Amino acid sequence: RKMAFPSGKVEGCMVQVTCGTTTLNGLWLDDVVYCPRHVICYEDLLIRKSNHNFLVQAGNVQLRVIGHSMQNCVLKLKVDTANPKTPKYKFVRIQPGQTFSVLACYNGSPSGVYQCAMRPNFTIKGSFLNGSCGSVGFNIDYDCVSFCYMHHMELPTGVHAGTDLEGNFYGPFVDRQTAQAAGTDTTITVNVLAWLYAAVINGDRWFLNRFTTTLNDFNLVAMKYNYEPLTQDHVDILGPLSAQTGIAVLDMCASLKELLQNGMNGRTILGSALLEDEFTPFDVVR
Amino acid sequence: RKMAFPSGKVEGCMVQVTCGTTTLNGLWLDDVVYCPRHVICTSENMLNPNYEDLLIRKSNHNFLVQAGNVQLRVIGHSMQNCVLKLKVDTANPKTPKYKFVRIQPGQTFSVLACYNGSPSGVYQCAMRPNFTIKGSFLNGSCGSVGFNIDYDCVSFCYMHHMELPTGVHAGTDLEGNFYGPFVDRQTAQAAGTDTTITVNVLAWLYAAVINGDRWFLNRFTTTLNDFNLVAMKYNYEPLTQDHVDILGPLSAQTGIAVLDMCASLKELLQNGMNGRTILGSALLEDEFTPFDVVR
Repeated sequence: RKMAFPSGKVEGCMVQVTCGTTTLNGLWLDDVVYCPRHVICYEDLLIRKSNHNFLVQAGNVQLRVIGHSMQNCVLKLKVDTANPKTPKYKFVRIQPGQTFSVLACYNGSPSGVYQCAMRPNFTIKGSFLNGSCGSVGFNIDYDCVSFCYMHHMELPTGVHAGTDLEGNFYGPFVDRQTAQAAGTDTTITVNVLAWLYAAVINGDRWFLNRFTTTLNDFNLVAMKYNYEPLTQDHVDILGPLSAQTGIAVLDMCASLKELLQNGMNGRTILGSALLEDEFTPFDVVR
Repeated sequence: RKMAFPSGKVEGCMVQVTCGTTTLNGLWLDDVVYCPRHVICTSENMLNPNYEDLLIRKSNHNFLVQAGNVQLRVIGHSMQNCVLKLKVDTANPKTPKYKFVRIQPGQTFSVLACYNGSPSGVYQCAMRPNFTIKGSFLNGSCGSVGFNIDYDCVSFCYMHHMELPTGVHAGTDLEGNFYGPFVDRQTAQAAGTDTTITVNVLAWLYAAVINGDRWFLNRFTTTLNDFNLVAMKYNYEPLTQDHVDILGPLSAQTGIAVLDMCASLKELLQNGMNGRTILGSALLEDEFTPFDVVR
């Protein structure tokens, strides 16, 4: 099973932000609420705004905006009181292929939690309800919350686009009503390899063969099947799993090369009949 | 996406229960800690434990309960079926609004997997028709609980007790009664043949229609009897008139009669997916309920 992180620490940070007739989710940390700047639908639009234009609700309580400011594509609303439920936290930016949990929220109220990967085309295959704008993604490492994502937009193909918590978009997207579409996506090779290592650790070994391939030879098969190219960085990352199982990375790649041409052939790997790519090497170790 | 419930209300209830050399998770609600009774078992007891004999020999101070950095004082103990119930000094300040419920096969719920009392991950689940859980249980997840959350009220429906030889998981409701024919004993017990939850696949196909996908529909219908004769050859659960009644609302919203959706499923089982996907899945998904789909 994919598992999401326990969401309790983030749940106590979610609030509702309303400007005019538009309402979405915000993240309340210390005395600042963070939310997508498109709540004010940007240089002009925010000069004309004053504090009384923003209504922040932390459950029953209304919060008083005493200052506002923009950072890239996120609005930073300073409020009268600090969130007593603020966890230890940091803002971080992730890379395609890395995984995180999303707390989907409806008008400030947490609705559900799921585990994601940042796709190579920088979008998120998520299930986002009406009014989930401003929901955040995060990892938890030893009671420290690493916030890595804030949801902004649904793209026509169903997937989702957002920013880091400093307002920098992931991917070539803008927060305007322009026609935009996800680029062609790609399977995350290093995560498939990690998931095959987890299958071996779990006793699934039928796909193991006696052969080894080269980095160059694999990457040609990889692009023929729309797979991210494998780097020496990926190989080194999978090192602990190769040590743990005795299967070298380029021998697992031969295994993967055969899977991409024969299929599981009525067999399964860990119960699936497709190759899972939303588990990172780190995820498998933990 | 399959989503789990936000886990915060349950995280504040998780504690660690230690008895002798055995440690697992407990659930701290008001002034009672619930946990699996095999916490009182040693190695030499697993095969044929006599729980009433083992429990009579314990006193309150044999039970070390820890809520984070704080030891809770046990002031009484009692056994109800296969759950131990430890009365403590202190009512949990973070006790949510809650109830205990017993669920049926096909029902879904979230599991907060914990290790030694600390929550580690959350996932969404279905009770399989053979009364097991296809869980993801780290080495010390005994006593982790499953739940639903409706309008801020938590329904506790499952407590984890053991992994079966086939990799799946068995456990009880919060009254200590096992789901299925399993026992908290290290015997040669095995899960029955697992079947697909038919009513959940059909509800999900209705969810595919509501989301615009219709490629799998066909012009046929079927009788209920004929549908079940076919589906059982694929290890699908028989569909009852109650299931039909339950899908009525989704049949209403989509204009597709239940037995017409059944004919579509019969053909999907005959043909496979032909490399296509239905919602975002290339598999027939059976862990979303009719109730879930309306949400």
